[PDB]
Amino acid sequence: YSKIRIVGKIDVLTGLHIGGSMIGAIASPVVRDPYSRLPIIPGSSIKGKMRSLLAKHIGQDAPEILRLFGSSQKGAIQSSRLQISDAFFSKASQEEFDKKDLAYTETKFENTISRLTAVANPRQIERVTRGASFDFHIIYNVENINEVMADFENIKTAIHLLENDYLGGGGTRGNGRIRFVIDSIDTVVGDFDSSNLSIK
Amino acid sequence: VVKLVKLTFKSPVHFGMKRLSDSNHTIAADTLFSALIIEALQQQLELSHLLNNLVITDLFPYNKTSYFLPKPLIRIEGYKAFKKLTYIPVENYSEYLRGEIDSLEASKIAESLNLGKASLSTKVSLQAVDHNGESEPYSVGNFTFYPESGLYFLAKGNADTIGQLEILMHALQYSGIGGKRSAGYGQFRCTIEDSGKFDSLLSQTGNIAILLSSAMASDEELVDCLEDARYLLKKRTGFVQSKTYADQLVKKKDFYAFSAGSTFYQKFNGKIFDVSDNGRHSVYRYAKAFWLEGKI
Amino acid sequence: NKKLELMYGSLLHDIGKIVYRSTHSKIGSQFLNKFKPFQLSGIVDSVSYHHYAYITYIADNIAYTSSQYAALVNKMTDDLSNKLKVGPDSFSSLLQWTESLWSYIPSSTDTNQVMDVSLYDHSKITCAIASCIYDYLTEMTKQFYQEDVFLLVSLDMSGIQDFIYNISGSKALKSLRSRSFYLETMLESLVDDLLSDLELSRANLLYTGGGHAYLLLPNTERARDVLASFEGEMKEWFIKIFKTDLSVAIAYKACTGEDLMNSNGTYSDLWQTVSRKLSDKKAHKYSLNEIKLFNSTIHAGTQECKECLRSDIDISEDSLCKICEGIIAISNDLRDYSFFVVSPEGKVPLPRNRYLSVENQDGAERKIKMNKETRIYSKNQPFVGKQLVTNLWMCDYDFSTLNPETKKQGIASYVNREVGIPRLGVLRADIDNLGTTFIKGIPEQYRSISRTATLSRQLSMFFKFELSNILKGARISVIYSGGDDLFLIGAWDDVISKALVLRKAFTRFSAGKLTFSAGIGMYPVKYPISKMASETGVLEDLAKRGEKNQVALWNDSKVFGWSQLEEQILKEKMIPLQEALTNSQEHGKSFLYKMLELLRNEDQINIARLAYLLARSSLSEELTQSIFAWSQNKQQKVELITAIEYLVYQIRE
Repeated sequence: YSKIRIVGKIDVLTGLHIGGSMIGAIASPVVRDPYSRLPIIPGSSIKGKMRSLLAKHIGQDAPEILRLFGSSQKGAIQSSRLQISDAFFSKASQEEFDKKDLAYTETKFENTISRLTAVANPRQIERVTRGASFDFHIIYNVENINEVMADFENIKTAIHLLENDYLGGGGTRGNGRIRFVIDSIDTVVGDFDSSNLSIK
Repeated sequence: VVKLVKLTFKSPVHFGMKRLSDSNHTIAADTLFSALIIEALQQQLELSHLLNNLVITDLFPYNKTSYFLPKPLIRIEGYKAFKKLTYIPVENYSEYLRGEIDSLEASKIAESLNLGKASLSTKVSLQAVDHNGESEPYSVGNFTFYPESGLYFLAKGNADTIGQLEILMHALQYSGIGGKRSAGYGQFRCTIEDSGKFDSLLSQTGNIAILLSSAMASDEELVDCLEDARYLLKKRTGFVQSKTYADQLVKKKDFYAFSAGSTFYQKFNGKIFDVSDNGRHSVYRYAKAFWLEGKI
Repeated sequence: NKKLELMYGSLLHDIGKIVYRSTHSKIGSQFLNKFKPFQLSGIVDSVSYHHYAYITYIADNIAYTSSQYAALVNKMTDDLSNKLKVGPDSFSSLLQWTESLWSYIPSSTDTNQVMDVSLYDHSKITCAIASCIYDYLTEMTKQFYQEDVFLLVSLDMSGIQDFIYNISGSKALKSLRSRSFYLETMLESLVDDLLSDLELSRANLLYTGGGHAYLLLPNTERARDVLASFEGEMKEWFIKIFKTDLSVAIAYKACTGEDLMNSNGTYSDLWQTVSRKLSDKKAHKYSLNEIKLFNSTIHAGTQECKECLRSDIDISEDSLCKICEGIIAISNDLRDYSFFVVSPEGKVPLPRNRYLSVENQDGAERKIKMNKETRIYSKNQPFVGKQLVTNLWMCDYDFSTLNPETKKQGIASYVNREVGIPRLGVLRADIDNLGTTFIKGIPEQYRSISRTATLSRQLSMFFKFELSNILKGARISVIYSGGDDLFLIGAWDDVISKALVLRKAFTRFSAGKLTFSAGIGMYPVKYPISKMASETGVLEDLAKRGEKNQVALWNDSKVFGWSQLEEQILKEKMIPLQEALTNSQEHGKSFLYKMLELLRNEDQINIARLAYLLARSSLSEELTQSIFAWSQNKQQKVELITAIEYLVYQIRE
């Protein structure tokens, strides 16, 4: 039984909103660390988006996605192979934003025009400012050696889809475009070889 | 061989106690022992050695300044401050046993605790949306530790047992502990080192004895130990977490154990209990006793 | 029935004082002899001996306009003639009859000492002590006080607050109301069961607190044996129904006659002794056989009940447990129907293999005929004509239940507004230091057994009886008043208004010695009930954190004194702003938001920008100076910000 640590940085190409009040105030705050107040990307959002994109690509019922993201169906209890930690705002990006006195999270003012009265309703959303970076840690559990390559190809397809997709918030409207840069792939636990394995 | 194990948590942890919404700052020894058993099963390591030769302590808070033990259950001759005082620095705890701690210093110790902050993440399930349904919200409890703070526990065992614990904890670093692990929580880093201070608290002789872990004695030991004791009887219930156990997830048999920090004038040895019912493998619950001797 | 006559005489021993106010004892014997049932020798002898039976005399030792008295005497004559009778189980109606009328009457008039003890309290304490002395004598003055003739017994429930919020939250609003009611009524059932075994009236219950009972019992060894039997019975019953979810402990301390009189200060120290035993018993709380019972359960069970999370008990199709389902069902009946019926068959289980079910007044009498020894508790009924009933006070105010069509909607009708933001206001209020105050609310010299009971009784009435009158005319639904801690849900506009009205009525009730800290939240209707209670409780925790009187309105940052919120915000600032928008055609929500953006800006430059904005705004000169002055001050700015927000919320749509 081996474990493969994936170390990576997620780059905010367009303002990221993962959601998670007073009048006249942003009513859609992003998820933030309760202590450090640095906005984060919940690992649940990454895992769910990857699972959804894998479902769309393969098609959930499919045995491959179910093993990768966990199964609780009767007679088919499977442990999730992808344990993805919540993304943490990176130190380098934190320094680059400390310079030039730039806030970590931009606010975006949006309006909806009604189809009947043509009136406009205004919403202020919080988005992680474009150019930010979130360290991402993923643990892949090698339950079976024979399926490692196939699972990693599935991960690669999911990552590529997410590069062309968004992450959280309203992505059909521009929010959530992200790019994954993987710092390293390495076998933290066990003797398995992950040198040839590339997430992207 | 008492070994102090310190866990510093990178991401928030759930550590559920009764629901998914609520979060506990620590876990009892039974949860950590179950995690160790699961890890040994995954690593193809024998369970008998860990079950027999290992006695572990509940997880307890610590800061850069002090390591906090549970408040002993002893008679107090104000009371709201002592109720609020859940954890005491180990140097303060001997004074608390001596009874020198007043109400104001009790409140000061209680406020001194800077373990971390408990939050509640609001998430959704979108599975139904694809199958012509609506999304459903839910909530996951979280506890994020301050950068200096962390959790710790003391483990006593043979040298081979200690090495096996080291390997299992090295794996548990990435496996994680608590609820909603493998979904963004419970990730931690562990460091195991001998601790002279804890050994000094370990070696002690007193009229009274206090549990460091959630435990319960067998009936024969219960007859002698129960008398002249002040204890908190906590219920340990849960769903089995395994693929081998059954086709569908099955609840464990309800257990009741003396909470850590309970005071017994007569000590009892612990017992590993089986809360399995009609399952393929027996589900183990840790009820062994870790003892500290004190004078009141 | 000599003991029965003693209770009748002891409670009525001071009845001659009232007619005197209109040898008072001789008049009372003369007055009481008029009514035929009240002609037993013990009843008549008790009235005469009090001024100087012998037990009535010694019991009394331990303890406006005449026209108004005459009318009350005239009313008392009518009630005694037609409504009141002498007999076993008929004393309870009499004890209610005394409470309704004699509460205002002072025990002693035209006396130098404080008239802080009501006649009902004086009579009730005398009646309770008289029964205690009689039981001790059946067991078999200055020397009498020295010997220990009384036991101080208190019982406290455990995990009552944990049980209330045991909700899955699938049906939280109804569960929270009923679970609190069940704990309150189950407490009364336990008290009534203990008194019935001892053959004592409700007079022996000196006072009650939520989750707690304070009783005075005879020191006779027979009564001590009952406590061993009663505690062991209820200890096993709770284990049967609630496996460690609920518990009760009973501790008794022997007290002499001088202790009750507070001679040498032993009275206050007496309670501290029993409480320490009570807490020591909660430390053990279980026995060896009880412990082995818990871990001897054979099969865990496939499915579990959502609220209870218990799999051992039978679980129905809707996944509710046997206890849980009744609690949800009983919730609807309690608000609609006044009478509480302890029937052998019902919804929510009660000890001694009985059940609790809420029934109509015709349902209550029907239940009485079906089963003997059935207990009936009325809710908020001041009438004492009804027999075999004990009046229980509860706060059940719902504006939705006023209209059957609105009752269908529930809290959703509160957000239904013609104008203003549709939001649900949540109020969580708690009395400040009430546990500490109850010890220190009265001086040690003034402290007495009758003194403390009046304090608890007065607080209980305000939490439940008086609160419903306060909320009259407001879209507010009381989830529960419990004891000192309140939980209300209603329209954001009416919750804030009534919280101020609650505060001012509380001050007059407590004469300023007591304050309560509350947190107020604002949520949409679709917002979960459980999250409303959790987040608003933290807001209260903020107001409680500050010294004594504080309120947390909406966001945590907005914390103000009750006088500050009512006067400095709503009246000083918001009212001029309200008339400003109406009066000026140019002024619009847009003007308010622009001022609000300049406010909430730490830079002092925005203060100049506000003045620039105010200059061309064409606002009235007095208000323009007022708004500018408020902005410059650090504290007044917060108040001005809140003033605009309230106006913005109140004027939406």
